Amino acid sequence: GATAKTINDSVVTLIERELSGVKNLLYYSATTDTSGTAEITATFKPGTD
Amino acid sequence: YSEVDLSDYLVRNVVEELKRVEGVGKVQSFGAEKAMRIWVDPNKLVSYGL
Amino acid sequence: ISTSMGSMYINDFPNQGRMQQVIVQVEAKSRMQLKDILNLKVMGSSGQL
Repeated sequence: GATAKTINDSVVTLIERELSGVKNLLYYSATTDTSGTAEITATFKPGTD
Repeated sequence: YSEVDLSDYLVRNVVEELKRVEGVGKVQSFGAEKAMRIWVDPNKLVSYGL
Repeated sequence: ISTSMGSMYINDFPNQGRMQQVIVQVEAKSRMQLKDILNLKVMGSSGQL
């Protein structure tokens, strides 16, 4: 029941700030739509379990 | 810019981007971001029954 | 006694596009000496404080 902005300001960035600290990380990205779901993908460097 | 402004900027735009550098293990910021502070006076509270 | 010295975090607010904490704490002048804490008043059964 929330707009994309609300889920981006209150959920995506908060979770992303900690996600930035994981080991062996190549990059991270996040996406939010009007459907009410936020999806974050974290790609790690080659050879990481 | 005062100390609070510098610390807020460091937390907002530096700490996260400074940990994107390879080899950076831990980042410890000796500062805090801005916040809304409500400094309450108990004497004034009791005078209103709150 | 519990809310006379420490800080209390309630919720977040939007400051210039970022979620920032809201903290309610007693004024500094009223949390410095034992006299300040010992001057706190509560209502009893009677109207007196």
